Amino acid sequence: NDLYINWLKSLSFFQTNSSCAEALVKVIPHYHNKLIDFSQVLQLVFSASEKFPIQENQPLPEQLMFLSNLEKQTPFAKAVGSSIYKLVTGKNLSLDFASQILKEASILE
Amino acid sequence: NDLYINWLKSLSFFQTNSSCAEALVKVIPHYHNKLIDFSQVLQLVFSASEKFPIQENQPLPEQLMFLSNLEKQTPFAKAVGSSIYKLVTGKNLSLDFASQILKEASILE
Repeated sequence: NDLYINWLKSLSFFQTNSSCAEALVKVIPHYHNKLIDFSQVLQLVFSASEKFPIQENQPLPEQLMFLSNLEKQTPFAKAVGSSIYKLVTGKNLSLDFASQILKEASILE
Repeated sequence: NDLYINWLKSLSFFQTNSSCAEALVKVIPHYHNKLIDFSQVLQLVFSASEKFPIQENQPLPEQLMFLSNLEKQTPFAKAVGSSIYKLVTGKNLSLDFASQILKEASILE
């Protein structure tokens, strides 16, 4: 709620991409009005991102060990890991970087 | 009520998707037994939709612009818009098309 949002704002990935902030500021209202849900907030916020290590054609075994691990995460971490995985497949976001964002959120929760 | 059901059945999105029609059939009983409200009926029914335009990747601006417009809609139109936005973000349902569906429900109301 206000909780998952704070945790989101606590993320280092979030803090290094000012575009994500300008996004959360302009999206959080519709989340308060119950127009959209947290999953949507994350997709909309992380879609504005633009700065992160890139790795093309990342190996399948690593991808799968990241997903088996994400599959076992706690609520908040899972939603973030999954949203970020979108960036890994569609924008080549380095898998290790994703693994760190997940680790970090894994702790905040 | 036996008014929203009719408004729902009036939407082209509903008429062009027989799947939504079947859904409504299986879902409405729980609505009558009062386990779910109509906003829920809307979500469930639309989750069954299959036919619609898929605009992949819609710039954040367009999104926020559609949400603030949805924000000031009437009750039924707000409910219909919110359920459809789920598809927008989760299935890349065209924002234009979405706007259309929302206009039509805005009218019936």
